[PDB]
Amino acid sequence: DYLMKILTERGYSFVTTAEREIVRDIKEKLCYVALDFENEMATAASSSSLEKSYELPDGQVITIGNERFRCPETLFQPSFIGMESAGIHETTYNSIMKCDIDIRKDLYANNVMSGGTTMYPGIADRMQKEITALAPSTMKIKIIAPPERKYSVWIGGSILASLSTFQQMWITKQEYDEAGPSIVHR
Amino acid sequence: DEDETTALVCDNGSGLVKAGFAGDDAPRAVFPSIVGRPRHQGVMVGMGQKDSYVGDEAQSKRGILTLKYPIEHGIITNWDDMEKIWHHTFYNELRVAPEEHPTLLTEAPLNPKANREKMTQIMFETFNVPAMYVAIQAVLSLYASGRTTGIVLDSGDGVTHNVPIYEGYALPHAIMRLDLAGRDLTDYLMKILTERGYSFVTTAEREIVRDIKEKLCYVALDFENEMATAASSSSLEKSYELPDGQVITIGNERFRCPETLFQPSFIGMESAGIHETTYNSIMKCDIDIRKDLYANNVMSGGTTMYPGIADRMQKEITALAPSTMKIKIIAPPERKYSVWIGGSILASLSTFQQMWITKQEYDEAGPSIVHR
Amino acid sequence: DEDETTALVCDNGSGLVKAGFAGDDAPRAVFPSIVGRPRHQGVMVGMGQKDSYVGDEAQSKRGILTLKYPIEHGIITNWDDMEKIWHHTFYNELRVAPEEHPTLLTEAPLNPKANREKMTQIMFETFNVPAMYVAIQAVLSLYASGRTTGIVLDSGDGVTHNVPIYEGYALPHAIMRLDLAGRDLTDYLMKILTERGYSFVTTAEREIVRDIKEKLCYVALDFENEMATAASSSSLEKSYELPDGQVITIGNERFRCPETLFQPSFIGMESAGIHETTYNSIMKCDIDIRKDLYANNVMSGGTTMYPGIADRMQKEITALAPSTMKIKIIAPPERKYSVWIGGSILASLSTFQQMWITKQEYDEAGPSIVHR
Amino acid sequence: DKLKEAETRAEFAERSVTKLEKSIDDLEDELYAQKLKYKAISEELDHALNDMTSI
Amino acid sequence: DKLKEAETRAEFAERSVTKLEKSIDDLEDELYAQKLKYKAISEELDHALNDMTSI
Repeated sequence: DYLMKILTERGYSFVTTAEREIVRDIKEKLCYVALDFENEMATAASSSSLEKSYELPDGQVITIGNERFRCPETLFQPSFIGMESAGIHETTYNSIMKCDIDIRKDLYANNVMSGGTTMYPGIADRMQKEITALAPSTMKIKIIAPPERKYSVWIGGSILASLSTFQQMWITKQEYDEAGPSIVHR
Repeated sequence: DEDETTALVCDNGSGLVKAGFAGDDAPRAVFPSIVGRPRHQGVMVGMGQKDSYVGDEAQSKRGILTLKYPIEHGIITNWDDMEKIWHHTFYNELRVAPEEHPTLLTEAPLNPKANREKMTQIMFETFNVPAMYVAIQAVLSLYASGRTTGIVLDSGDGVTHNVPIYEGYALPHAIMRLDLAGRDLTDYLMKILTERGYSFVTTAEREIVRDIKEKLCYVALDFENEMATAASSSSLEKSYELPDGQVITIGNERFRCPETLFQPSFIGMESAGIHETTYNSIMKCDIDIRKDLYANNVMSGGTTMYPGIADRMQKEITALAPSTMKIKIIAPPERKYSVWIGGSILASLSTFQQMWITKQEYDEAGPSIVHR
Repeated sequence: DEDETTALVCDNGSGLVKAGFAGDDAPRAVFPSIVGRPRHQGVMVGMGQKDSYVGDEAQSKRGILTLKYPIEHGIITNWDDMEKIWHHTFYNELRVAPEEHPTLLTEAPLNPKANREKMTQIMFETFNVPAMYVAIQAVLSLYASGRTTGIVLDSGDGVTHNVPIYEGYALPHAIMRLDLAGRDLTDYLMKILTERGYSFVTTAEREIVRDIKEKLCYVALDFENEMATAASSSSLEKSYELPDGQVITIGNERFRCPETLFQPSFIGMESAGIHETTYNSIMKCDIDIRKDLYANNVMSGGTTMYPGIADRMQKEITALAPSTMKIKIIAPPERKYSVWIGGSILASLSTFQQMWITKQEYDEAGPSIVHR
Repeated sequence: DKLKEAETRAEFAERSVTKLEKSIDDLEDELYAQKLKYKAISEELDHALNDMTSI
Repeated sequence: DKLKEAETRAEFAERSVTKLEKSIDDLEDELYAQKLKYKAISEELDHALNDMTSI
């Protein structure tokens, strides 16, 4: 919805519902998370062959040069959208300085990313550098972002549930009819 | 060989166990004297439910267990948890079966008669060792430095002691115990280092203050004009790099921590300090033996390893002792294992065989037999 | 009168400043300990450009400023921003000129020597007060309850402390600090109340969770069979009406919030809790003084105001203390200002005049003079 | 005499340890640089093998 | 006395040098293993990026 506005704001109109829906397909296909989002706006201005035109349901070739990355810069700067909360990288970090001390080297070398919105290319490099520069230099940072990440959650379930050892954690109707919903609740 | 190879030496401490085979030069096994009990039900991946944890697995997993120390101030306080540490020592650490190995154990200076009988009851009746023997710790330290008369200042993790020994017999009425040791000392550094403007916040910050104490701490001689030196600010300072980059600097406090051993007043202790106590032990002994004790102050224990401890003690007791006297502070390099090494020597010895308490002695005389 | 009227008492906290004239019964000025710095350039209608905001104007305008807290856990962490809060206190809140008023200030329990010297440097050298004095907070709380020996459990917005005091001297080595207080406590209520199925979404929802905590929260004795009671669902429930109609109900959580002070485990804290800590302070003190401390547990601080705090503490330490002992938990009604009132008394006192540090003492002895 | 010998040799052993410790930190650092420069090309890879199996 | 100290520390400095020399050889060897395990995935890569630009 933020891309929507920076793209109407680029001088456009997503007027019919066939215009609305495809802004989301623009976000998925053409959006980027640039590292050094600073001198990427600066780059935008010199106007390189950074621009990118998408052809709509019909001919209406829309161009998106710059906004292309202004959309995922929202994940590091919530201020782009009137959010006062902290952003993704700071939050990674704050989670970490809320944990036990002895476990913080582990968490830092194992930042696993999952979810559809973490798929924006260069998300991992920006996060890599975002937390290196907040973490004590004695630390090893490591941002794992696998390719199938839009289904990590599911795949982890597929593995686990097809596993040889999981059989003994399944809550059966025997457990339930005998223990009430409490049984699976743990 | 039957038992030349076969004698075990287990030194039970307040912080660490030291263990291994009589014959070796140093302990095969060194590990914390803890027994962890899980606060919640659950498992590690691939393991079963564990009722208990001992040594380093208890330390490493401390966040989900309630940790307990079986030996308070050198004395065994919980016998259920001690039999657990012994079990771990034989079966997992040294991986031996105990029922075919003679076992030399150690006890503390004025260890209650009843305890020496109880660990004998557990050695012979629940571990079924062939034979065993309990040596007093200061006595093994002395002996490992070759001699038989001297006074040992022994200092580890929970206790400090002075045990005057004459031709092998530790002198009961002259022994002094000071309950301030390396454990107390790590916690005081902790505060003078947070007080230097720092934070040992996570458990990976806590643990390493102890590794700062061991690596960088000093016992300065003329601790007076060492503070004075600190102020002119020489290249006396010392920065340590933490688990990460966070380079912490310790200049001065570096020696303010072992000055606690001479001044217990640094920590709200009203007791006298190490050097005075060495001395008081000595003016509590027979008169004719006091020149001997003075020329044979043997030091042992992890907390007596702070460099320049010996020079400070040297000058501390010269200046309290009558000038007609010869002072001599022996501090060997292997001193964090003196006790153990003295046991290794003794138990591998050719003449010790006839002092081993055998199951024959026990099944026939009751725990009284080894108690002496 | 010269200074009978004229002595100021400023108690600097982690959340609130309490200020006023020695002589008064309660603080003339109470306000947040913040300093706001505008995130953007612009003005309010009729005012000029303001570089900074302090107290309530910083809270009210928080959406356009970056708020900062000068006192972290009772210790002054930013001296540029603290001199700003003092300036505001004298000139705007109390509207006095400081250069003709003696100023009694307070510091925290183990406040670094260097800080007590720095706020003296700023009091005398940038505010030019005639004379000043720094009292330790627990010590003023005790004294305001008439006595001179007791142990204060002091708990405000960022820190909790136990300060055992004997004939006026706070006992350094027995003091305990627990970094969980009313601030931590409002944020935990927040979650157990959103977790009750709610949303404190706008900033007018956030702020009032704190007013729920103050008005409706309880410390139940037998917190065990109070949860059990919750379930049978008695008329224990309590609905509060929000800025608008939106009547929110809080039955149970009402006491789950102060049970955090006895169980830090409710919030992922591994530290011990208030009552155990009262006790541990006490078994760290001299033996002969422990009956005194036990019959004089004085409570002070905003977070010790939760009703039934005293009864729970009463029974919490009776059942840890040897039965030969008399337990006595004093919790006065004005306790959210004990500290301040103790300063008002002391500084208006007839005998205190001879302890004021004057500019004569300072210009002649350096900051060292007041440091003691 | 035993002394001048024990001390001089201690100094040489310490000079050699600081040399080897300096070479271990350069290889261990050249390292997390290599080990990481990869997670990036092997991950750019599961990705750049998945889109052509899809296209 | 200066002696027991100089010798005991010489021994500790030598034990630490042999420890660090042992850790440098393991990291330097774990290394040519990493540096090589890659030429293979980076080369499998120019390849596995070229065929989808072609299809």
